[PDB]
Amino acid sequence: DKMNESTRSVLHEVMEQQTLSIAKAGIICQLNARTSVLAAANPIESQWNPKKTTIENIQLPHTLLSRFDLIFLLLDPQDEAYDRRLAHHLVALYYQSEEQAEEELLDMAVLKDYIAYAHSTIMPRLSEEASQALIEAYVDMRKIGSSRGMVSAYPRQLESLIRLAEAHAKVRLSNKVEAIDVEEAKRLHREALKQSATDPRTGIVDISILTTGMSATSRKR
Amino acid sequence: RLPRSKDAILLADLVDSCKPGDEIELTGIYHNNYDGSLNTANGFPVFATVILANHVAKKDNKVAVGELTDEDVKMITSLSKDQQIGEKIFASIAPSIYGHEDIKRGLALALFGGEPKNPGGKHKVRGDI
Repeated sequence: DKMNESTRSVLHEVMEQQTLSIAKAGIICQLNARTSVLAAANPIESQWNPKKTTIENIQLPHTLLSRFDLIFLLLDPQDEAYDRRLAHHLVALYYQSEEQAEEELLDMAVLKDYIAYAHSTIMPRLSEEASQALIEAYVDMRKIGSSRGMVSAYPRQLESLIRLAEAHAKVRLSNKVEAIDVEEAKRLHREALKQSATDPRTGIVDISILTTGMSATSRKR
Repeated sequence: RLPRSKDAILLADLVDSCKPGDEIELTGIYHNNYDGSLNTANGFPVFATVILANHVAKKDNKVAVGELTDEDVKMITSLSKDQQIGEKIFASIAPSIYGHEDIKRGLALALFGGEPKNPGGKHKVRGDI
């Protein structure tokens, strides 16, 4: 959250263009950066503020937040059941022993090998049902905008769903992306928007990602 | 990109022909000599170079009073005889701009300028407009 403005601008350049231009000391070149950005952002104050949405709490621009495919909230519920389960899990972590360590390292090794192999050989491509499902998903999530005359989606959401569906097809080594992948992509994407783009007064609203200051805030003026 | 540069040597009357910041136009002999410091810096038999100057002009001072000829003075002083010289000079400022005759007039008066003075040798007043 607290990277300075120059870092914000160059990261915007990297995330949008997948390149980093430098004109520093007579060097003039455009370095490649096809990097997958994984981010961790804190609230500006010490605690999360449920009276405010993510962009107003963390004070990052929409020009960066709209480049992210998925945004997730990591705050914990205040439920005593959640606290008790978390405490039992942490006690189990304290009692972690050599057998659990070997099991975890076996899982880690096979996970690394699986990801590397999937990178090395799998290249998903669109099926006809995938194309129909993606078009249907974008049109359906745009049909929500019939209410209130609002915009409920934008085409980069569709491209995000394409990326997520291809990733899911690569997870199961299909090499052809189809409706099972597209529905999982829709589910996870909708859950991410539900977590991140929820105005407290009205729930999920897509304009929170497009611009700061949702309608319930902007209608003060 | 970073700009390249060369050293030049001015001798005799060519000194004070230019100052830092001057967009000069330099004629000279491109001369080279052995330099041990450059040799050790590059690790090769590299010879330093310098321009032995022979003429220094300036690309902004394309004309100067020290270069005006008698014919230039004669045709200038013939032009001043014309009663339309004020209008000719005003029309001659930025001729590719239509109108703005008051602007051209004011710019002509500033371009020519007033006379500086110091009455009593103790009280300066500017001549520039």
